[PDB]
Amino acid sequence: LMPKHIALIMDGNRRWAKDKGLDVSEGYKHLFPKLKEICDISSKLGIQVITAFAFSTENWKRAKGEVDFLMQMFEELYDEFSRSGVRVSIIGCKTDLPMTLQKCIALTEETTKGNKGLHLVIALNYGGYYDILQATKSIVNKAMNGLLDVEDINKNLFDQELESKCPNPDLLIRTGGDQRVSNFLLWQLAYTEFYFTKTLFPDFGEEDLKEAIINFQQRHRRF
Amino acid sequence: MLDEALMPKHIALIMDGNRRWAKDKGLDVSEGYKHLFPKLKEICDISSKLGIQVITAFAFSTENWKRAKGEVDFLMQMFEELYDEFSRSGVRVSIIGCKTDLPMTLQKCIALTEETTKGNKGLHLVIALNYGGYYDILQATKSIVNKAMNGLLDVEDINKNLFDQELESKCPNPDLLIRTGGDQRVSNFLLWQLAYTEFYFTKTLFPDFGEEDLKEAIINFQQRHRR
Ligand SMILES: CC(C)=CCSP(=O)(O)OP(=O)(O)O
Repeated sequence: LMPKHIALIMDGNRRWAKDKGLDVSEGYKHLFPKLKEICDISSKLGIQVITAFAFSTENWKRAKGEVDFLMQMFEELYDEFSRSGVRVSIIGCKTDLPMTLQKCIALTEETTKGNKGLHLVIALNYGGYYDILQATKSIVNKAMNGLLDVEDINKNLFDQELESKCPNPDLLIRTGGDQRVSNFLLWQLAYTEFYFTKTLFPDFGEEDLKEAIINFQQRHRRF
Repeated sequence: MLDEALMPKHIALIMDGNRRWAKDKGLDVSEGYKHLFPKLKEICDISSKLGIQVITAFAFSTENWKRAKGEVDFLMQMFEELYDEFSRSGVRVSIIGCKTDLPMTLQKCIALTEETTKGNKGLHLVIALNYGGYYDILQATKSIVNKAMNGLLDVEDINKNLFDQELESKCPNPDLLIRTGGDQRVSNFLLWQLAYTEFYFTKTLFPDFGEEDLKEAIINFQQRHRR
């Protein structure tokens, strides 16, 4: 009874650093090494997909110094994952990102595209509204060019047009104590089981992941 | 603790645990389902007193058709009690969901309940009845496609604000979602509308859900308020 697709809201990094008396940048430096560790663990448990929320469409509203740091820091994707054995995809609006980050992201996707193990989907400049809106625009355009009728518009069509693809998350884990999805995968989370923990992302370990999975299994047996 | 000055404007409710409550008392499932609207009305009365403006209650999902035909027929017949429960209550009632696939008598009862309570100035109860999140997004999308092909809007008018206006469940979106019964999912309830909603899950079965449990959800919500 292992979940095939886990979604992760990787919250608590800033709080982790501030509570420790560290610069906020120190919390953020743990983001990808921690995600990489979670991928290795999950891969060995048989988990096939992880979709991880790294930067929302709202996070542009953060302090420019933190946003610039993050945007620079995200360029380390390639070193972290290029030779890790994980298949990496990024979802979200890539064209807002600095061109060098766009290049770095394309490079990571390209070099890992033939990896056969765990598929890691990183949501970067992503929001559920915006996923649904781009899909809708795509459906309207196809209707406007005679490629589809109004009767063709169904769940399956949306599933094809959305950025985060089937199969949908079985389990969502959010670190950092808040019980919200914060405009992550709205359509895709319709039947996903939620697990919320006060544990901050940089403290989230193997034992924390196993507790979440155990909790999912019990809930799956019940429901 | 309960801050009168920070009530959520909008609570969404997933009213689960009615069937399991019946089996725990030895009773037939029908006995569980018959506490649904009386409990919902009680929740409305408590909420009105606290100053809550809107409740959206998940009564029947688009996937609940797949249940035992006995249970489905019983519910549809029972949903007719909506008029007796609410017509004289001071609550303003609206239904969302695909109304045309319900039995005809239920459709006229819904229309009558909406018409007789539309003048009420208090709490607005939105009953989600044959509703789903997929459904709401798809019907909005079909409506936007219709307008597009008739020259009434351009692809670049398609944005969050437009979508808010085409969906059946409207702004303001739920501040807080309470789900009774112990499952920790949203089960295709108000998907778009739950993007920032605080979730509260309890093992308490819906028929046992009371004023203390509700105030507990709200205090929790008040403790997590930010932005
Ligand atoms: C991007 C991640 C991991 C979480 C969202 S932080 P939040 O709950 O404050 O929501 P926002 O993205 O800041 O609007």
